[PDB]
Amino acid sequence: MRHYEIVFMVHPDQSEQVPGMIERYTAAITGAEGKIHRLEDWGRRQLAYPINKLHKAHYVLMNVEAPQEVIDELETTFRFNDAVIRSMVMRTKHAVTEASPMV
Amino acid sequence: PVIKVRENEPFDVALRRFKRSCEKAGVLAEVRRREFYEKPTTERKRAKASAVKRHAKKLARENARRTRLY
Amino acid sequence: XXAXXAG
Amino acid sequence: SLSTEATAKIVSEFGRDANDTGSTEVQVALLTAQINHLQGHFAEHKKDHHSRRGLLRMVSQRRKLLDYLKRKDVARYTQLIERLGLRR
Amino acid sequence: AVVKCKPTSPGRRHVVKVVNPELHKGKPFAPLLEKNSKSGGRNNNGRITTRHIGGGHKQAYRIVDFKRNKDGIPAVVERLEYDPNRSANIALVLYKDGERRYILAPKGLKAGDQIQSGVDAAIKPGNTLPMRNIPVGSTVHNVEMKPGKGGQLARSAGTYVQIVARDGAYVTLRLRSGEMRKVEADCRATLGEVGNAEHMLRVLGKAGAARWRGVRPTVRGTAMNPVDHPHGGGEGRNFGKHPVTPWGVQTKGKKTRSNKRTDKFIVRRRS
Amino acid sequence: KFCRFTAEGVQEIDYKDIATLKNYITESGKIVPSRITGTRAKYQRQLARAIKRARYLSLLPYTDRH
Amino acid sequence: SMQDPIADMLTRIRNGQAANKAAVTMPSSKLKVAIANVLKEEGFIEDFKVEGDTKPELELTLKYFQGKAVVESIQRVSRPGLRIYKRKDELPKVMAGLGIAVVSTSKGVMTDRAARQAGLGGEIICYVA
RNA sequence: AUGUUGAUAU
RNA sequence: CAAGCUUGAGUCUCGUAGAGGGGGGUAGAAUUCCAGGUGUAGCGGUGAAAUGCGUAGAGAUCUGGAGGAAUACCGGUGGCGAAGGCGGCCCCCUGGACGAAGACUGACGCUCAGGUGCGAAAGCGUGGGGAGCAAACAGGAUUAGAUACCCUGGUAGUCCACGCCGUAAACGAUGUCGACUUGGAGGUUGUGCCGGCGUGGCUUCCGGAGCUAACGCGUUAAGUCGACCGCCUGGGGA
Ligand SMILES: [K+]
Ligand SMILES: [Mg+2]
Ligand SMILES: [Mg+2]
Ligand SMILES: [Mg+2]
Ligand SMILES: [Mg+2]
Ligand SMILES: [Mg+2]
Ligand SMILES: [Mg+2]
Ligand SMILES: [Mg+2]
Ligand SMILES: [Mg+2]
Ligand SMILES: [Mg+2]
Ligand SMILES: [Mg+2]
Ligand SMILES: [Mg+2]
Ligand SMILES: [Mg+2]
Ligand SMILES: [Mg+2]
Ligand SMILES: [Mg+2]
Ligand SMILES: [Mg+2]
Ligand SMILES: [Mg+2]
Repeated sequence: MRHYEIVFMVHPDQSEQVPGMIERYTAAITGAEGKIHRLEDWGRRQLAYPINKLHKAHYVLMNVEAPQEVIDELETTFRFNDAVIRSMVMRTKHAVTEASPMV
Repeated sequence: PVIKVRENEPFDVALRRFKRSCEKAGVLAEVRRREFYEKPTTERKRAKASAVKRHAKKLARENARRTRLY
Repeated sequence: XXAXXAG
Repeated sequence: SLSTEATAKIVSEFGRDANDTGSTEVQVALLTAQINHLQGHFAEHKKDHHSRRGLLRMVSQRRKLLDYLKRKDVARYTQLIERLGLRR
Repeated sequence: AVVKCKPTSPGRRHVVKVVNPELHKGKPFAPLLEKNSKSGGRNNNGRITTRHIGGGHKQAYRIVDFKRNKDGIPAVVERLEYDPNRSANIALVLYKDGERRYILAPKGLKAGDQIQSGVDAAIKPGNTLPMRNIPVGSTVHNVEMKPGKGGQLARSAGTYVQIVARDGAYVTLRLRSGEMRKVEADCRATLGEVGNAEHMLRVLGKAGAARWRGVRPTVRGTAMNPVDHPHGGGEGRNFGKHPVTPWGVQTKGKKTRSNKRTDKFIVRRRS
Repeated sequence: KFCRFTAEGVQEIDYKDIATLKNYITESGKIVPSRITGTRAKYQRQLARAIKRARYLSLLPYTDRH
Repeated sequence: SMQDPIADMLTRIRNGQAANKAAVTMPSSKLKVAIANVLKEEGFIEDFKVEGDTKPELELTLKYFQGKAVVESIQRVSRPGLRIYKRKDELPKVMAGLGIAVVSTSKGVMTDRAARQAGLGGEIICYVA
């Protein structure tokens, strides 16, 4: 299993779904012999520029240790979810439990 | 470049600070560069030539410091 | 030309 | 490249020892594993010409080791090409 | 698979076949078959109303499901089949309740693939949803014009529609023509392109191949006598007229759309 | 000049650390040359990748005018 | 690849002399040592010594006279690409006898002088002058 | 901005 | 011919840097076009003009939309690749290089006519795409003329898929492999010992002996040698 750092940022109107989305996405990971190494609801931040005619969004980090197939499934979930205005899935070399500079 | 003219600032000073900001960001140079297309071979040749100038300066610059002219 | 010079 | 595990499995199968990595049989077996693995890659990636230069190095290297093994020991060669399933 | 025939005879020299080995070699599913006898392009007055139609191979009609209204219930693709009645291939699908139907075969669909229709269906090729539920930017085919009517747009081999925008009750579509067209967002569409995109690469190769398809010869107007066509007449090859139809309408540029009823739904003409 | 990343002994520059990354961009948003900051070549490459990742996530701006 | 160790020894000497090196060290071999003897006995090099078992290293100590190197020239003659063998009557006189040709005869490696005396021809390894 | 040419031999 | 050996060559382990390659996705800046608002007589262009665009409302300015192509800064006589070449960011598949510790095989190597593969740009075929640019072409200039340079436009093409072509000042105008032979200053990428002191790889500039017709080359040789290949034999004709 490979380690992925997953940032996604959410439409600030759908800020109240973010708890639900997190537990849904972690269930997809942990229901495939996956793990959640980090999980940081950064909350609503000011965007550096407008995305999708928005000036803020609700960020969520989560480092993960999944198989490839569920992370591909996770990407398609981010793709077909108008809540999630942007996402970035990066490979990391190792698991990352240390807390981010945001917190 | 984006100058806020601060309170209790002469315009002439603020204009000079705008010129500074533009010359720092290198806006005019960027525009003049992009006015016409430079072939990659042309781009590479000038990059090479600039490096050689700076090098052949640096070595020969030290030579001038040592030797007396009179 | 000039049907064949320098002046 | 071949995984640490899959490498080690071939070393055990073809080596006289678990540490016998050098032997012609092990070398040829490892090349055969990776050549066979890459067939799937090049089926998809027909214009991956840079990677294929690596494949054709493996193919070449393997040919040289088999031509070595054959003249060194014809029996060991005959056993190897049978197991790996090579024409020659 | 596009395959050039070998020139063993002059009629074969230029033939290019599109050979799909996936297609069922057997007979079609008989409960979804109907007779469709031929017209000759003749209407109920017995008069030729469309020229150049006649003969060709006898054909059974396959009842294709353009509506795709059996929503909720999954179906598996049994087999692709050749349909004589259209350029696309069709797929016999088996619903989990044991109903069979034909559908237009999308690009990439194969035996064993799962499809489903409805609001709740997944966004994957073969699945049919209301276009309100489909993402903007999606490529779709078999698009309804009125809700419930059945798919009418992008049905031919290799065709599709882009959902370019969604504005309240309407989606905007980019049609194959290049036309930009509003349609109600309750109109269903199936995801993906229509399959058999090689269809256009076929080369019939000889006259007889057109005759097999029930196309009779076109006689040029300029080949005729003045009594027969505006272009008729001349001692030798003469013309000296603006090109027109057999009925005298100009036939190189003159527009013939006249439908103020539907003008509202055209965002941009194909141009 | 001098390189802060060699000094600290950092492994990755990290796109999330905006406070750091802001020191290596101009007022315009542009990545500063290593010749100016005195960063080591190895870290300059990591820093560029970090800034570009941050710009994508809209943690940094691409330019001063959005 | 390395395909003439003798030419390599001659070259190590030639180069080492030009570079005013005191000694030059190559990988050893029987034939190299045999040549080193002839160069020692004829007084071109000063001394040599082999050292090691698995990988022996020959080590020639070079001579210089009045500043200058003693080996004026040293040319491979027979080489892998073209083997030169001479009969006793046709043995080469290097520098009109002031230099040597090292000859591998059936009775071992020796000078062309020694080969003439022994009545043998053989493979002409090198000239030295 | 543009802005041509100078017979043969010696 | 037989048996060895480990130093050439190769295998394994751990790690490192990289625009190496193939596939897919995505981001922001800008151009153009489309629609609309504000606004009014110019805009654009040049050496100077004119063609062109503009009161049917351009240019400018703001909002929204579409689409293609390329990735500013970072960026470096930096890196990677056999060469051609490779530059946003992300993931997937994948090739090579290097280093440190050993262990392993035991000359398995070098070169390579013919052969095979890869091979910029232009070009060709089939199907897509087409913002910007632009052979052809048109008009405007300039001029003795101007089938040009300059200007306004503009088609192939440049982009994608697959196939073909097989050439370039495809250059370091320098074949590959190996050994050896004073130095200096850098760059880049490992590593060991404790900012210093070593030790590997690749690379830029200078320069010593030597070499060279000279220019220059100079441990990345055009020096000193070996192996194999390619090629030259006056200019033209070709
Ligand atoms: K004349
Ligand atoms: Mg390998
Ligand atoms: Mg007709
Ligand atoms: Mg016709
Ligand atoms: Mg007639
Ligand atoms: Mg008439
Ligand atoms: Mg006539
Ligand atoms: Mg006439
Ligand atoms: Mg003149
Ligand atoms: Mg050849
Ligand atoms: Mg091309
Ligand atoms: Mg073409
Ligand atoms: Mg085309
Ligand atoms: Mg022009
Ligand atoms: Mg040539
Ligand atoms: Mg050349
Ligand atoms: Mg030099």
